[PDB]
Amino acid sequence: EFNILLATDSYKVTHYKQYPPNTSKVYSYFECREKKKYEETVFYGLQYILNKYLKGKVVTKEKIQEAKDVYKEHFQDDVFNEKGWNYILEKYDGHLPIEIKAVPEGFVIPRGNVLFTVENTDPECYWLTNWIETILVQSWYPITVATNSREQKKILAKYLLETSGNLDGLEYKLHDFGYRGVSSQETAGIGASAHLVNFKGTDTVAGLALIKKYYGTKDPVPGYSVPAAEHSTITAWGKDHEKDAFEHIVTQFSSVPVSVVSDSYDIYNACEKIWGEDLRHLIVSRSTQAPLIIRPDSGNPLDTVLKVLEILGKKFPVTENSKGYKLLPPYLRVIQGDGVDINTLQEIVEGMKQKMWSIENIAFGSGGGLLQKLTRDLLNCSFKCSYVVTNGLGINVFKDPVADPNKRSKKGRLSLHRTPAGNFVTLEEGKGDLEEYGQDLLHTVFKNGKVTKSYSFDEIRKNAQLNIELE
Amino acid sequence: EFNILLATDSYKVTHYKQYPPNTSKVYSYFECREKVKYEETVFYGLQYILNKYLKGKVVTKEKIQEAKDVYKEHFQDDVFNEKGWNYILEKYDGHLPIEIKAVPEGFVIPRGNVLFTVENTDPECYWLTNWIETILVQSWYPITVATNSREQKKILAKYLLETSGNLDGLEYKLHDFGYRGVSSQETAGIGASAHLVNFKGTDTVAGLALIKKYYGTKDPVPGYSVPAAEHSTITAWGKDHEKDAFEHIVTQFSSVPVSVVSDSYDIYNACEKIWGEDLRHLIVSRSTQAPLIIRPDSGNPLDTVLKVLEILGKKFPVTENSKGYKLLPPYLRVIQGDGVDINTLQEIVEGMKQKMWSIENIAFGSGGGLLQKLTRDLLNCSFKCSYVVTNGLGINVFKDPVADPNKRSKKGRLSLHRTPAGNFVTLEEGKGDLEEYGQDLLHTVFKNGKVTKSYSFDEIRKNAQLNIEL
Ligand SMILES: O=S(=O)(c1ccc(NC(=S)NCc2cccnc2)cc1)N1CCCCC1
Ligand SMILES: O=S(=O)(c1ccc(NC(=S)NCc2cccnc2)cc1)N1CCCCC1
Repeated sequence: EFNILLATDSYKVTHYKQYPPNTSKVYSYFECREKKKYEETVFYGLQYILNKYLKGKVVTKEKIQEAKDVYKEHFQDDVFNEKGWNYILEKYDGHLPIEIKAVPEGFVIPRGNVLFTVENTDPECYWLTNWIETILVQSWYPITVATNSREQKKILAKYLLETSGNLDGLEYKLHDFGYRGVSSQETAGIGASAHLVNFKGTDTVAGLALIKKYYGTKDPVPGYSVPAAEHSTITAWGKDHEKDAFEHIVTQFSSVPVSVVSDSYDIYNACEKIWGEDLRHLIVSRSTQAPLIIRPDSGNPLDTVLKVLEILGKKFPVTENSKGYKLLPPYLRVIQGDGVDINTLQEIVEGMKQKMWSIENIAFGSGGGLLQKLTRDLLNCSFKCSYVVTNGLGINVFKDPVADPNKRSKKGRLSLHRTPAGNFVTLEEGKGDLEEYGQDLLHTVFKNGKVTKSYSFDEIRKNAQLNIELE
Repeated sequence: EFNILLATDSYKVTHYKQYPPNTSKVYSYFECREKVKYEETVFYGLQYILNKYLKGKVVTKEKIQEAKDVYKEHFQDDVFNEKGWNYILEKYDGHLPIEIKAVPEGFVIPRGNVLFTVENTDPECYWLTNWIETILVQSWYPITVATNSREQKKILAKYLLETSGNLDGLEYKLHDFGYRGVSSQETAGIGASAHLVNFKGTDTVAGLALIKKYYGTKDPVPGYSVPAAEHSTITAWGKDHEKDAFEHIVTQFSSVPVSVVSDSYDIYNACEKIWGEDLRHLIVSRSTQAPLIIRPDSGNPLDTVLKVLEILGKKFPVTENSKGYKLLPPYLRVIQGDGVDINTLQEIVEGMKQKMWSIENIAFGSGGGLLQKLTRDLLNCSFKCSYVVTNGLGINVFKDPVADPNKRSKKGRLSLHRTPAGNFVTLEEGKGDLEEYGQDLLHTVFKNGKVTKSYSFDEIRKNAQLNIEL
């Protein structure tokens, strides 16, 4: 069973001996720190953490003893605030005396702004604010996945609109392939849910249950998939029978969209000779609602996509849309799902546009790039103490390392506001109390063991929309 | 509760309809596919997956019903193999009819060798082998953390040996700071455990319970930490009282080692004037078993470490060890825990060596670099079907994409062997049966719902030792 007393960085066990004596309040904040691009971030994921790990009775006698036992061996020493944890158990029935205020989930906020704050609500528990830094900071992951996914949606939107004149089906243009490529089952669920803030297409099934349990949607599920082959289901037919494999699969899935990986042996032969000739008659007969999607999966992503389109364009009746771009017949599409990340995505759609191919023809799948190839320093997600009360006097605190101004932290009690021009500003040093900048956008989401404000996944999606969708 | 029917890539739900008719056997293997860095990998982590996710009754009526209902909406259609999963429920009390063979955990194996194989043990369950691909492939993560961690140990061993003449304390030279910097609590435990294959220092507490539950050690815990400050415990004192914080902290932890982050405002002032002058009397009085560890945390990692050492070297009595390298007194050490990954680790120790500073003086902490900044394509960890039986005939299968020879997969039934020169070789096409290369080195680790072979964490550590250690 999960034990919050064992869910922190080891050294934090020792911090109650280190703060100034007579400290009654430790107040800390989280930001995606600005760096001398990712200029705005999607705030998403805290609600999962609050419900799964922080709310309710999270301290018991048994958990205190278990922690005591582990730390004794781990430190080879008795450092451990047993009295501190006992207090929480006795006074608050094991509920955390903490208040957390946060910007609404889905909000899109420029770098360098307060996203949430944390403070103890009982003077005895000054040490608890930063005990839970470690667990709260892990919100960097769904923030970064949601943000990186949204940035890719921006690229797709721009090129889809330019080459086709609209944004139809944009929400299905980037599919989550990342399940096998992440570091754990829990990560899979979290990462997949964050991608679903921006898109509807996913094969990472774990995301669905997480959304259902922690956020909720009006619709039965937040994400969808389609039948698709893998190399095993083609190669199992044997090298000489790729055509048989292709024919069997498209016939089994005759009335729904189906994707077929076509690069097992020779992607170009597959497109030109197998799909383009031998099996052409099984393709041109398909419904617009059930296209064949040809999937290359190797080689230079841009070069391969262009060559595949060139091949298909000569075997199938291509049209020219109102924007002047080439368009495959509606029963035929392509998906590139190898080596796609935000950089290569950009390179492919720009390459397609140069060669006069509509973005309508293509979709993208991304695995490692979408859910795993990300770190906390991408957006500099960071949690820092900015205000303490010692001997009844509040003081504004911060770090400001001499060799790295990028690492300076904010001072005092913080609040987030709309500017007169409608942008965002974070007020420091309790200046939000002057009430010159309207209402604080941070809301109490957690207080004394209770989740006090929640958002549906539908609300979050609304908050995270692109401007171009809004227009 | 975990549901194995909902723990695969969506498209695999539809694969039982795509294999050739009358397929009775699907046989697949995992390798860290070949194609000068990372020439060998540490096999670690499969045992966790087998025990947590795959063994025992993993199928129930409720789980089948749940999966059916989810996939109906997810595909907007009925494609779920309800009958297949019901078969496993009724016939095997929900135990998976699968056999898995693997190299022992902790083994160090060159790239491009079979590490484990999976095949169905019931003809009705041909589809099951690749259903579980997604969960098994996640073994890439502990494999990769363990391997990258071990490669860093190799660098540290080399330079520690060169600058000091021995390897004393090597297993504490790279400390895991990665807890806040990974993607989840589960990943924290897995990754931290993987680092502990090679080292004993960690602040990622989640790794301890994982090892205790899934692997086991003779010792009470597999990993250790020491008291240390963070920025909040220094800055809380106010900008004008940095000295007061340092004094309080080292006095609270007077007889155990203690690290104190010293760069809140000015690392060089902290080292030269606060530690080096004002509080010097509290440092030189400390025990060899309870040093102060000064911790810079910003700026260019190599430049900062060198300047910190030069500062301390002028304020404290430095000696010269038998190898001719400079050594701080035993009550004083440094730890660099910012921007450390395998590349910068190399740069720092090399730079220290060039300036005649012993590696004894320094330790490293690594967070994101150790546990998060890693992907499945670093070692090309990959799972592929190599052998099927259809209509009672065995067929050797593989992929071989024309534009990428690096993606070619192995053919047929696989086995792992020792060569005459004592190396590893992977035999394909059932050739291990020819018995020209002795016994298959893979062991059956899972069969029909049961874990059939397992390793303690102590054995894994032994298997993963460096040559120089041996
Ligand atoms: O976007 S689409 O072209 C589209 C087509 C096919 C797939 N699925 C694929 S390629 N799965 C293969 C796979 C799965 C997991 C991991 N690695 C590979 C997704 C999306 N599409 C959506 C809406 C209806 C029309 C067509
Ligand atoms: O290797 S050591 O120098 C050494 C010193 C200090 C720490 N801990 C530190 S700096 N924690 C700070 C921190 C924790 C978590 C995340 N981010 C930062 C580890 C190791 N060491 C070991 C053996 C006995 C003597 C001394």
